[PDB]
Amino acid sequence: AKAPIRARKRVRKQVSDGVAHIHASFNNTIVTITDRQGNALGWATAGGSGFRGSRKSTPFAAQVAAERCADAVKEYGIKNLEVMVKGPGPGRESTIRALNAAGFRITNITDVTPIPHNGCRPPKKRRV
Amino acid sequence: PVIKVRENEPFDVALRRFKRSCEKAGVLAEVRRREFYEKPTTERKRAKASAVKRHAKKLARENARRTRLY
Amino acid sequence: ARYFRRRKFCRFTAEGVQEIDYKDIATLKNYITESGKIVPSRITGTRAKYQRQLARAIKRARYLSLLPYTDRHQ
Amino acid sequence: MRHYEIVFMVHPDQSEQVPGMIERYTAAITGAEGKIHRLEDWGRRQLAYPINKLHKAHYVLMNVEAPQEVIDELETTFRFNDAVIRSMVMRTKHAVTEASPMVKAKDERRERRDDFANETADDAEAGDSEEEEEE
RNA sequence: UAAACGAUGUCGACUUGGAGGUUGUGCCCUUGAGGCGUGGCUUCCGGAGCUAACGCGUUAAGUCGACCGCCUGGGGAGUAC
Repeated sequence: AKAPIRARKRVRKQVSDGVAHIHASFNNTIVTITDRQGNALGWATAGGSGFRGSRKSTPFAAQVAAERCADAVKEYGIKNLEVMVKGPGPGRESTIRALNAAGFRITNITDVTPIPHNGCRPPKKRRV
Repeated sequence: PVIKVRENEPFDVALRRFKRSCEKAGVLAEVRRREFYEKPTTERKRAKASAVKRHAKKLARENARRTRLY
Repeated sequence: ARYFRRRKFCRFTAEGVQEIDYKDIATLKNYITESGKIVPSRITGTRAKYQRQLARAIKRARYLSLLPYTDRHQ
Repeated sequence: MRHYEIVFMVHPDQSEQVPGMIERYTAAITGAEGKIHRLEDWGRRQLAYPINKLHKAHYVLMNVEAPQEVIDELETTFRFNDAVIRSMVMRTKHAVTEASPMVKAKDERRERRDDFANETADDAEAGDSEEEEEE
């Protein structure tokens, strides 16, 4: 129930709106909340959810990362969200459902996945 | 490859099929392997090979009737 | 009546659009999505010539920032 | 002759260098019994991704026909112009030099969608209205 | 140098073709990347013929022509000399 409280006054950046960036690999997910002109208001990870290994890169581990980060940024004072996506990695939808469950609208699921003009030769991996 | 193209009426689940038209293919598909220059010319070019199944399939419909499986 | 030669919808069901010009952006966009990339020829059933000169033209155009070169610039 | 469609764009602040070089280039083309079949300036336009800094550049579309020799001194010169950021010169086969597809969009840009500013007065001094310093 | 080839030398004469991909080009609601008229590479399909077998078949592995390259059990040797 309601309490008889003194005035509330604190600032961090009082942003009201943001962008998120999700850099999705095969081993992990990186989810990072930013300011609209583009500056960090917080991050989380699926390794910083402390699953370790391959288990950091599943829909269920993408989910809880998205939720880790979304809680803290309420102190930066954000209320609405947009997302930038960059990768072929797992957690395609299940990371978005969790951003939506922090009470934010997510109308824009924007792919910016950078395609170099056939960049640097990748690690050979197996000898076949 | 959630794909930039926006799905009719926005939702938390991307309608990834209906978004994509030719994306990921060639561009973000050959992950973490040694890139060759000319290999596609003999490796990939199987258009001739798929044209045979499409003729064969158009032949066999008439023939199942002629056998009376139909 | 005889000799119409290309009124409309005749020779081919899909039109060849441009060849080698690259200074208009809308003639190019007939084969470039909003996602920012060129379409495979298999999917349209285009004939190969109009596609081959366009590959060249779309790149001439990309290098002059008449188009976005890469998806990160949407 | 063979037909060479040169289009090029110029950085605004260094643009004052090109208005003296283009008018020597058009004179090297008509001086060899090739032709300038239009010489269209389009004004200043927004680049999608930056080239050689700034997100804007200033466009000139020549519509050249010229002999092969002449094009050998010119390509090396526009490519090593500091005022020019990039140029592209297109093939002889199936080539247009008249009836511009972007003639309406050029007029629209020039008339109404331009910057209208002092750094772009520097660009109108680099289009068809070229003015350049005395040496 | 090798897996230098549809693992098949060269060039040329001769032997039912249809259709796809796609291009010069006569004709056509060029209504059909189609049809017919005639060349073009390229590819599916199969006849006469040939093969140990797969497979080829007008881009031969068919009928032939001339001339060339090259082979004669394996290992040891693509080295020795």
